[PDB]
Amino acid sequence: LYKVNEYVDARDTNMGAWFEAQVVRVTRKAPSRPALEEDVIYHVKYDDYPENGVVQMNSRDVRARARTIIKWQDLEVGQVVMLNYNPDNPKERGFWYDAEISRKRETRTARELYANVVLGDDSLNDCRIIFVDEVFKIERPGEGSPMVNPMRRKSGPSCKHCKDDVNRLCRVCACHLCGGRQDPDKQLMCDECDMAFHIYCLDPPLSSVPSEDEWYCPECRN
Amino acid sequence: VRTLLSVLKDPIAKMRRLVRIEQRQ
Ligand SMILES: [Zn+2]
Ligand SMILES: [Zn+2]
Ligand SMILES: [Zn+2]
Ligand SMILES: [Zn+2]
Repeated sequence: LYKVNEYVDARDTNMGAWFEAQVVRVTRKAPSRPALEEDVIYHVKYDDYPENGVVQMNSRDVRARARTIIKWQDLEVGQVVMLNYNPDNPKERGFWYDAEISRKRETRTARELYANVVLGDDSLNDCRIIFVDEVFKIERPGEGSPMVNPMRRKSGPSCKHCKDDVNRLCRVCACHLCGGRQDPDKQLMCDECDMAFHIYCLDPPLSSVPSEDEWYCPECRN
Repeated sequence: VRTLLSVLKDPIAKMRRLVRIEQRQ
């Protein structure tokens, strides 16, 4: 079983995407049915989604962090791998999915990869994969070696300006005024420009979050 | 009313925000 502090991937069952995570605790629950193995529950924190906090996860939704990249030339059809895709904008970078390679081709213009991409619901067949050099071998149970040297991956939603670095201020990511990431619960989101504002950084400030439908910032006439 | 925390939780919404922000004008 995966150890405490072990860097791992964790699968968001709503969307099928895999996410860098770190094991915080391991709870071993006893089986409901005879001849069934004990149920390992992993409590995990997300590397770049700490806001979610520690989450309970089933051992099927957790596997050893992805370490090895398979090279273009080494990819063959039928292979199941983890690769990047964006269901909102396939040209642009997105999230990390498990997919079965369906078509591989090399034109004079560029190298093309297609795979069936597993999402929350089901597959998505013969998708045009564009990050062709960032195709990860899925770490198989049993084989490998604990990752206690994190192999980070470039993920879709990053900020161009602060690179999501939590030790930098940013007036894009975070509060538009101070650029601070603290008390995000007390940061109103403009319903027009989608900018964030601490309640206390507003002038005049607010003591708590308004209970109305929409909220606009000053610039957006409020 | 919507908060940054509620966004930062939803990985899609998080990403969708960034685009709305960067490609606006
Ligand atoms: Zn930023
Ligand atoms: Zn502020
Ligand atoms: Zn605004
Ligand atoms: Zn910008």
